[PDB]
Amino acid sequence: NNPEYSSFFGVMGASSAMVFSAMGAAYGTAKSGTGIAAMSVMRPELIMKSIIPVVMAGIIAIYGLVVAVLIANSLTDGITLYRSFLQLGAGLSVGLSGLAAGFAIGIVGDAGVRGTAQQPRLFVGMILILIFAEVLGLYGLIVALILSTK
Amino acid sequence: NNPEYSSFFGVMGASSAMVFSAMGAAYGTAKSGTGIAAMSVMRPELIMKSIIPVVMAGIIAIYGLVVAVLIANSLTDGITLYRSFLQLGAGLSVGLSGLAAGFAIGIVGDAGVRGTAQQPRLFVGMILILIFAEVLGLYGLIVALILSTK
Amino acid sequence: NNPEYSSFFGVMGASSAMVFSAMGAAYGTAKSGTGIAAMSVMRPELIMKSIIPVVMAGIIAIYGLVVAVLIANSLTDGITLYRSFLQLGAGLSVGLSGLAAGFAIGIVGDAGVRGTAQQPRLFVGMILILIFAEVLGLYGLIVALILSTK
Amino acid sequence: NNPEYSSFFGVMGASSAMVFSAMGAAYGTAKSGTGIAAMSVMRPELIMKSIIPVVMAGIIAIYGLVVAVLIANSLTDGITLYRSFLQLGAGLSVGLSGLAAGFAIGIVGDAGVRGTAQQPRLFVGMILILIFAEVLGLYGLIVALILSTK
Amino acid sequence: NNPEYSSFFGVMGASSAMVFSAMGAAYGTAKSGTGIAAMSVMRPELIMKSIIPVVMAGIIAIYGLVVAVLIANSLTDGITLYRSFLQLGAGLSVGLSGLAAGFAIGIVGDAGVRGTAQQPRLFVGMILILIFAEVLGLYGLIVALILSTK
Amino acid sequence: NNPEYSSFFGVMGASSAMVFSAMGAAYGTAKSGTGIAAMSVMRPELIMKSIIPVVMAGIIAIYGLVVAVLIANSLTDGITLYRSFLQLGAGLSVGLSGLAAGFAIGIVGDAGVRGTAQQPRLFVGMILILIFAEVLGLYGLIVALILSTK
Amino acid sequence: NNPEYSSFFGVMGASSAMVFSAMGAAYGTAKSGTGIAAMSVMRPELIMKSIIPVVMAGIIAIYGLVVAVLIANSLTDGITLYRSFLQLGAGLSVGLSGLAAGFAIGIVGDAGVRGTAQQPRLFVGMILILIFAEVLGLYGLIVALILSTK
Amino acid sequence: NNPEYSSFFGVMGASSAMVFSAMGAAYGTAKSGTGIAAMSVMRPELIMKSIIPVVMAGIIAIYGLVVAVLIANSLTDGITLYRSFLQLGAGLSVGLSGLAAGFAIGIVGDAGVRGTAQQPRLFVGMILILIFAEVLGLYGLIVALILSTK
Amino acid sequence: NNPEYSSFFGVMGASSAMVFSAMGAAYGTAKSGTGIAAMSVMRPELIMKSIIPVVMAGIIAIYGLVVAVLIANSLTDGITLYRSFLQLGAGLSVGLSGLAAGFAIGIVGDAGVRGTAQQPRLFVGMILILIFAEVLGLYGLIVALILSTK
Amino acid sequence: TGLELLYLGIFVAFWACMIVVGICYTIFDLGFRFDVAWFLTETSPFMWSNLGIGLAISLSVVGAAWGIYITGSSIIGGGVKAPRIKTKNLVSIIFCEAVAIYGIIMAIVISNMAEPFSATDPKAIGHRNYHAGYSMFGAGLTVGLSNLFCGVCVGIVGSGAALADAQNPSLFVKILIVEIFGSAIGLFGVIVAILQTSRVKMG
Amino acid sequence: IHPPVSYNDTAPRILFWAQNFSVAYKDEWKDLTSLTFGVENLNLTGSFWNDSFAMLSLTYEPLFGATVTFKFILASRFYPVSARYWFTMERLEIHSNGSVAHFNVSQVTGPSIYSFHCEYVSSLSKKGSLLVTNVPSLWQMTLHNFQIQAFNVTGEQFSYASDCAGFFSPGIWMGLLTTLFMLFIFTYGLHMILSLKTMDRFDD
Amino acid sequence: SPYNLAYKYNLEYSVVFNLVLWIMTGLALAVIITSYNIWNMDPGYDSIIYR
Repeated sequence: NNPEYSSFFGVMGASSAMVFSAMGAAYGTAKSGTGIAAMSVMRPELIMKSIIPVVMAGIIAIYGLVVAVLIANSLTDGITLYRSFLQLGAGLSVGLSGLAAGFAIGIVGDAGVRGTAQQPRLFVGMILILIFAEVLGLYGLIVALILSTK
Repeated sequence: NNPEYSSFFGVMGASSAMVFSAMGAAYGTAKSGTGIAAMSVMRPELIMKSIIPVVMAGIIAIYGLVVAVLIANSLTDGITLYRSFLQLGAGLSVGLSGLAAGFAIGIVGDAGVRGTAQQPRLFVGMILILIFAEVLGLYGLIVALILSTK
Repeated sequence: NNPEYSSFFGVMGASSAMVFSAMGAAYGTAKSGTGIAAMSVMRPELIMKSIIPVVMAGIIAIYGLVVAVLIANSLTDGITLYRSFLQLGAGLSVGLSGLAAGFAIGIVGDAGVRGTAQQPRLFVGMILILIFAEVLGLYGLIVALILSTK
Repeated sequence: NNPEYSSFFGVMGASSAMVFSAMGAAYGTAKSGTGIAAMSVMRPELIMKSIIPVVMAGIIAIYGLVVAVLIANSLTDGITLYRSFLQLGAGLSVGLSGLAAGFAIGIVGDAGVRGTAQQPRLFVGMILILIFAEVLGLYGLIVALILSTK
Repeated sequence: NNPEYSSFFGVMGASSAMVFSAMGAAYGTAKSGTGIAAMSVMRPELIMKSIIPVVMAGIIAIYGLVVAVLIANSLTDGITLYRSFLQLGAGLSVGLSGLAAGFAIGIVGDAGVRGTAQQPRLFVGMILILIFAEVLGLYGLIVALILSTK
Repeated sequence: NNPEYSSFFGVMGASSAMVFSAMGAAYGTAKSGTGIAAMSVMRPELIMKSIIPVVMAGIIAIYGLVVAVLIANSLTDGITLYRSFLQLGAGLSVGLSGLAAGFAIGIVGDAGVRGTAQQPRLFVGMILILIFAEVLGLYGLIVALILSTK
Repeated sequence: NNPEYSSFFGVMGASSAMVFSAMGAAYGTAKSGTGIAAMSVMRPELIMKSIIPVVMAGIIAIYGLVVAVLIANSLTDGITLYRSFLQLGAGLSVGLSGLAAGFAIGIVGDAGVRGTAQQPRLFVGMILILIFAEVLGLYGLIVALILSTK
Repeated sequence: NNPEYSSFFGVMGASSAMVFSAMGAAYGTAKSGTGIAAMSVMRPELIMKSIIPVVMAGIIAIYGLVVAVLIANSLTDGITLYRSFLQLGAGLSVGLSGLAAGFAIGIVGDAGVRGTAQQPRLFVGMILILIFAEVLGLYGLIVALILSTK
Repeated sequence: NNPEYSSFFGVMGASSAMVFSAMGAAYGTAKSGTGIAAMSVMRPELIMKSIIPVVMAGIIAIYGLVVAVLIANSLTDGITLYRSFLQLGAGLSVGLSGLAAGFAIGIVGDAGVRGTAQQPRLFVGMILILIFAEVLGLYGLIVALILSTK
Repeated sequence: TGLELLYLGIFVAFWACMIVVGICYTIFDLGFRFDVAWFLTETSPFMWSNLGIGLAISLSVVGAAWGIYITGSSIIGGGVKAPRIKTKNLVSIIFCEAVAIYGIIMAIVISNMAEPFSATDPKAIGHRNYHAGYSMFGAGLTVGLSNLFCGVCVGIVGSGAALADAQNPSLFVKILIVEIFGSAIGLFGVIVAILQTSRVKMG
Repeated sequence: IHPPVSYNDTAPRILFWAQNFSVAYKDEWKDLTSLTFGVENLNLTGSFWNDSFAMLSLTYEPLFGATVTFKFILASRFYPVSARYWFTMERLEIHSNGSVAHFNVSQVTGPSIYSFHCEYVSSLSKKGSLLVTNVPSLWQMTLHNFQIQAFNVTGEQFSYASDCAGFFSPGIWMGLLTTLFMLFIFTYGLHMILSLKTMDRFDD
Repeated sequence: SPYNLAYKYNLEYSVVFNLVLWIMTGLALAVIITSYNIWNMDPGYDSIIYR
């Protein structure tokens, strides 16, 4: 029968899904908030429109949560070591792709908001650039949804 | 039956919840407190409102506490090893999410407070930015409540 | 008979395909997005043409996804240890080659968009040099599709 | 019944409760003590108001001491491994939470003191920020008292 | 007869043949694209001469592909541990020699392109230097083909 | 009987009670004694008063000496493995608390005398801040005396 | 008779003969190449004389290839560990002496070119200096030819 | 009967002699060469004397070569560990002594050749300083000959 | 009778005594030689006095030589671990002693030469301070001779 | 920066590996391996003792060497505009040499306690020969690292005095009080190393 | 693959196995493998088992002009430090037509929940030399791929095996803790040497 | 196999493990250090670098 330790890699999957996704959403919210704050002195109106980098960093945290809860609700003491390895893979995949999307949304957010203060046309541009970052979190999620449900 | 090391991981769980949430809430309180100090010099009226990005750093340590207490009140010598890894997962999952939310609240506080000193309209924007940081501690908590009770 | 650990390398393949491709696409999008945002101040009309480095960084994330999804649909409980290493190799080979392509797109997108905004003659030259970056991800795919099937 | 090495974890609990909280209180006193010394030249009257963050850094090592003495008085020549792990986790929990509170008291108790000499109104807010820093030691203590007595 | 935990080295060969050559071509492309972009501002006519270092980087990835495919086609279930190490040595010997060549071209491509725009006589010198840089990729392929077929 | 290697941990207890206290008192004496020397040229009368941070650092070396003597007088080849661990716990608990206190005494002795040179009213504040640092050596001594006698 | 795993060191000989020599020749070509590019602007006549440093770096890659071929043509399944160690030793002796020679060629090649640009009489001195850099590859080669035939 | 694997240390002896002597001779030649070239712009007639530092750095590579050959001429299949270790010691003894001597000849040769063009009366002194740098490689040799012949 | 590894430690003794004394004498000669070179430009007559810190560095590699030769004569195949580790203790003792003394002779030499050039009274002051450094080489010798003869 | 990234990379990689090993041997129930009892019995008492002697002399001499270059570099530099410095400030050197000498004293004292014992089975070696091996290692680290830290400390405060004594000749005789407190650390290293060493025997 | 030599007492209590078992007298060798593993005739008479002690005794009819018996002697002790019952095979005995020889096996031990496995239990210096003899002897033995379990057996199968083949031998530990100590020294040597610098300028 | 026979680790496995680990660590560091010193090399084109 299955090894007594088998659930460890499954839990590290549930954990990594949330840890690295909160790190992604944290850097994505820290850089975004920094850019919003430093921009507000010169263009106070743009703070409301310029929240969207933060809101997409939040989506990377939720892409962690969806997998961390899906894995957590899947665990059992009798878990096969193969099933735990799927969950570990799902965890590192969404977790570190969320981290990667967080790095992208962070830098794009900061530069995008500072540029938008100087040129209002940049707004539509940086929204598209953020979408091309947030989709990394989604691709992390797709792979992690697949792996958790095979 | 269950191993000698069985409760070790569940204990490192309660520890890691409290420790890494305290690291998160400490970094939050440190950066936010620096930003409040630097702001005070020319906007003393803003201090009693600018403490929000410190109150929220305090809330992340509370999310560490609520998990670490819940784990610590659910350990025993006999523990099933499976329950012990779940509790480790809860411990890392809140703990390092609190470290991430604390990173975001620290940076957003330190930038948002100085930006508000330069521009009083930023304040509602800052609360909106901070809710998308503080919620990372909450996602760490949600997962950690789930794993610790699975 | 196969050992119980056998599926671990294979799933770390699926993870590595998506993780390192997201880290590649992230650096690619972050440096490109900085370039676009900084140059929009001088030549707002060039932001739309300047998206291409972002889009091609996005395509590295697709090469990660393709291999991670192919590994994740090829992986199983009974997987022979040979095929599990082949999947690890496919995962690293697209993953770290997509990381290398991401570095190339990031540096070239930034330097290329900045050069283009100073001098609009560069754009066609930048597209050629971007294909010579983007194709590293496609070589990483070519080798990973072979490895995962032979 | 119990391993003769069993006390090692409980011993490193008692040590770590102290060491990390003394590192926290030392950093807290180094930073805030530099703050007071460099401040005092311009404002010789503020020393006995601004000692408060040094007093709170001193209390961090009391949190470590309370747990360390509680663990030390709970050692015995063949302790059950469960209680020895609890004593390790208790010791790290307050020790590193006290270290975290020490970082927050060190940064705040430095920055708030140079702020206070520029603007005495900051003092009322500074104490509240220092309470949100010091209470991490207390959340450390609460989790360590629960664990070390479970 | 042959052990498992053995096709691993040949797989790390095929992977490293693609990975470290993709890194080599990425540095070669990133530095050459930086030099070409910054150069094109002052000499817009020069790009289709000065693109040669980028192409001399693209070939390094292909030297990786040649070996990577040659190895991945030569992998088999139960491959003799000898053949497996020869495929690892091949894979590294192209992979890291292509990395060496990738630096050698990236550096002399950035400097050679900049110098050529300041003085057009350098172009013959630059392409001659690039032969002596690109041949390091070739020498990795030579030994790698010998090790692959020995 | 005890195991043959039993006395190693207790020997490291002596050899860390003293070593890390010597590190603490050395840094406290070197940082403070630089402070005194550079300060004294501006205020040649203040050497006699300004020795106190050095005396406080010298006390950390006395605390390390006391635990180390107590360990070294309690060691025997016959030492039960339990008491050997208690002696390592005691040795690190004082040794690294002495290091913490010596770091604080070094920083606040230097900043204390540099401030005091300009503003003699700091001298009373400095000794209070020093007592709030040197007592960390005492807290580490209290626990170390307890651990080494349980 | 002779062990499995015995060829591994012989393979790492063939690899290291190449890789480290290619790193030596890459440094030598990169560093001297940037020198030639920067010189050529002021002194267009010197380009075709100034290639000699690059040519001598090319010879370090040759010494690496010569040994790598002489190792790789001397591997077999049954290799006595003695012959395999001799091949590792050979591959490190030329590989790293070629590296040393290459590091010297790069530094003396650049300094020698920049000096020759300002003062053409240096060129004979630059060759004599450079002979003593390239001959380190030859001495590495001699020791590798000797070892690989013991 | 001599253990298997014995020849490895002796081989690493012969290699270390040559490799670390080349590393020393290379650094010695790189710094001396830089000094000759940066000097010879202003006093070109000094070249013929100024090469002597490079010749002494080349002699270290001969000390490496002599020992590496004398070691390799004393390898055999089934060498006794005593002689194989004596050969490792002989290898490092000349090898890293030559490395050290290479730094000394390099730093001396650089500072001294540049000093000599400012002040011709330095040269009769710099030679003596270089004899005290070169003799380290000779002492490395004297020990290595002794060890390799017991 | 003896463990087959036994003669290793004494060989690493002989290596360390020569290598770490050459590393010491090299830095000592490099710092002192740089000092004499930079000094000579203004005070060329002072060189033959200023060689003292150089010859006192060269002497450190004679103390390393004396021990390494003593160890090399003291080695035999039949050496017990006791006689072998004594010879390692000798080797580290003179080795790191000469490596330390050689750093003080270097740095004191490099000051003491410029200090004598700009202030001729310091010449004996340097020599005294160098005798107090060069005796550190003799201490590492005296114990190393004691350990090799024990 | 460069070398510090290498030391960081070695350090973090090593402790990351030790986390993964310490997890994996625990979770896989392989804690019968990692037997620190084998490690602390198979690693010969002779090795611990001779590293102890070698670090006792050497780390003390490293402490005296940083002592001598830290104070010596400033004595010379300040002496340019004040030649008298080379009299008085030689006492900061004499204290650094005394830190080396605490090294040679204890390294000889430990040396004259270590003897061969003609055995290799841990039961035939017996607790005595191990307690000597460990105690002579710990004594060696205790004198060695205490003298390292003492010698850097007297160097720093010796440089202190020497730069003060450039500008005002009355300061040196008073700043010496911190060199007495610095020197106590070397002698406390000695006292503990003596007490550790005092109970050993081998044979 | 040959079946193990079990000892049976209501249930299997000892399991013994080798890929080859061979012996010599006066340095002349014989196979025992085909006389031993999976053989019904194998004379275990006078073998014994107890909850803390076990003795596998194998007797042979044709060897060396004699009836010959090999005893494998094993014990299980409560190792107080580690609390698990560890076992060791402490000695081997050879009994001849009228004489006895002894071998001490040095390293054969593990927790009693696990079997012990090594590539060789042998007296020959080439084969790990685990069979120490404290005095000269006419006999030699070799077990290739030796595997034993004399406690907590669970049917015909061995439990998991604690191999002799650990990552670090004693000689390696001393080699590393020498080298990776003096590499701290060498790295400091190079830290200072690589921090050597030379002036960019000189006086008038 | 039917009886749970062990993974047959050889003697000298400690030796092969440490030879291979320390050689591959040494050669991985020698490559990473060399590759770092070439990657983060100052290309020194000071006559043109400003342009």
